[PDB]
Amino acid sequence: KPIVGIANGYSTITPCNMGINDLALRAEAGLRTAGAMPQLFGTITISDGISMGTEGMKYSLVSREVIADSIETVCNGQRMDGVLAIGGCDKNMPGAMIAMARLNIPSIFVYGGTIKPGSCGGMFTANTMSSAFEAMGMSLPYSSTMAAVDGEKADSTEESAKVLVEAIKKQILPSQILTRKAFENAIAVIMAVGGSTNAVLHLLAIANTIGVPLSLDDFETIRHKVPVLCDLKPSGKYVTTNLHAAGGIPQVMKILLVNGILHGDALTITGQTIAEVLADIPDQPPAGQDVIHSWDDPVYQEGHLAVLKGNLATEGSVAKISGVKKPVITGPAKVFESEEDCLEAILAGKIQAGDVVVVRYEGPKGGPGMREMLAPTSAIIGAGLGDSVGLITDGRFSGGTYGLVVGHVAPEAYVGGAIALVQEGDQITIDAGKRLLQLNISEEELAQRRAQWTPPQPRYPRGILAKYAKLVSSSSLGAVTDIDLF
Repeated sequence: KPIVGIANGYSTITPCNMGINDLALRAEAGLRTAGAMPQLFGTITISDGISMGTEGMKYSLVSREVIADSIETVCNGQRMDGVLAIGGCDKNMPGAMIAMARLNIPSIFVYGGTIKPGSCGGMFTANTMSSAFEAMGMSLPYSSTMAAVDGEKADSTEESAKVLVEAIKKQILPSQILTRKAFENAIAVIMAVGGSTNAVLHLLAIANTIGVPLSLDDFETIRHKVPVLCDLKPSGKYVTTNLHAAGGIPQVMKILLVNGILHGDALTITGQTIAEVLADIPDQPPAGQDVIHSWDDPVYQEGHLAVLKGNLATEGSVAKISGVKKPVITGPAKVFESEEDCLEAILAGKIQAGDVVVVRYEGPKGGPGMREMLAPTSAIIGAGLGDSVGLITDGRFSGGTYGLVVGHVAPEAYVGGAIALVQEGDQITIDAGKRLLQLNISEEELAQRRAQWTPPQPRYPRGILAKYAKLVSSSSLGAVTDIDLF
C-alpha cells in the first residue's frame, strides 16, 4: 500500500490556474487504479500577481525555496513513498524539483502545460524548465510541450501516476536519474531550443542540491558544441504549440543524440534509457516545417547562453547573445545600488550612449532574492539607448535591448565581489568574443579598493527576506539555501 503525494502546484486562486486542478484529479485517479493511496496537497505561487518593478519581485526566488521546503516538509512528515508534482507554468515550479532531489524518494514531474496563441507560449522560464525536466528523464516524453487544455495532457498525467507507482516498486530514484549526464543532456536541450537564462540558475540549483558537480563553465563548454535548432519566441518566431506539432522535445533530443551530444545511456523515470525512449524518433525533423531546423541548417551555429568571466566576475556571469549586433562595448561606468536608483537615472536622462550601466546589490544576498529587473532594459529601449549601452548586474534582467545585457555577476556585491568596487567613470569592457567582463583598472588599484571596502548592512534585518539572505549561496551555485551551513 504505497502512500504517494500529489504536490499540486499553483495553489493561489486567480483566474490563471483553473486547469492545474483538473490534472490533480487525474493524478489521484491514476494513483488509485495503480494501487496507491494518493495524498493531495497544495503549494504556494505568486506568478501573475507579482508587480514588476517593485519589491514583490524579490519574493520570486524566495518562493522557489518555500515551495521546495513545503514539499520536503510534507513528504517527510507524512512518510510518503513517492511524490508527483504538478507544476503549472509559474517561474518557481523548479522548487518542486529541488525538493525531489532533497527527498530522493521516487518522483515524477507533470508540467501543467502551455497555453495556445504569452509568457507560457514562448520559451521563458517555465517552458524551458519543463522541457529541461523532460530532457533529464523526470517527465514523460512529449509531456513538456502539450497544451494545458488538451486531453493528451490529462492522459499524460494519469500515465505519469502509473509510471511513478512502477518507479516506487522498482525504486527508481531521483539520484539515479539526475546524474551529471542528465544535466549535460538538459543544458544541450536548453541551448537547442533557445531557452531562458533563468534555466541556468535553476539547473545549477538542482545539481548542487542532489550532489552532482555542475558549474557555469559547463554551460559555456556545451554552448559551443550545440547549435540553436529551434526558432522560438521570445527571441525567435514560433511558440511552443508549433514545436509540439513539429515533434517536440523528443525530436529535438533525437537530433542531439544522433549528432553526438546527448548521453543515450542516461536513465529516465520509466526505467528505459534516453536512447531507448527515443528509438522510434526520426533522425531528422519533419519536412515542411521550420520550427525545428536540421543540424546542418541551424538557427544559430552555437548556443545563445554565454558565460562571461574576468576580474569583474571571477565566478562568472550570464549574457544572452541572441539578437546582439555588436557583441563588444567599452565604456564609462554608471553605478546604482538598486533597480529604483537605476530606473530613476535613466528617466532623468542621466545615461548616455556608450555608457556601461551597473546595477549592484541586487544579488541573492544583496537584494535579497536576486529579483528579475524588467524596468531597466525597458527604460533603456524607450530612451533609444538599447544598442549603445551595456547593462550588467549581480541580479537578473528580463527583456533584451539589442545590446549587451549581463546578469548573475558573481561574486555579488554584497559579499565583496569586484562589482562592489566599481566607481563612477571606471572603464568597463564587455566582450562576448573574448567571453570577457572586465573592470579596466590595475590589479593593484582593485586590491587597494578591496582593502577599503566594508560589508553593507542588510536591507531587511528580519522576516523571510532576512532568513533567505542569511542562508542563500552564490548565483554561480544556483542560489541554493541549504549548503555549507555548518
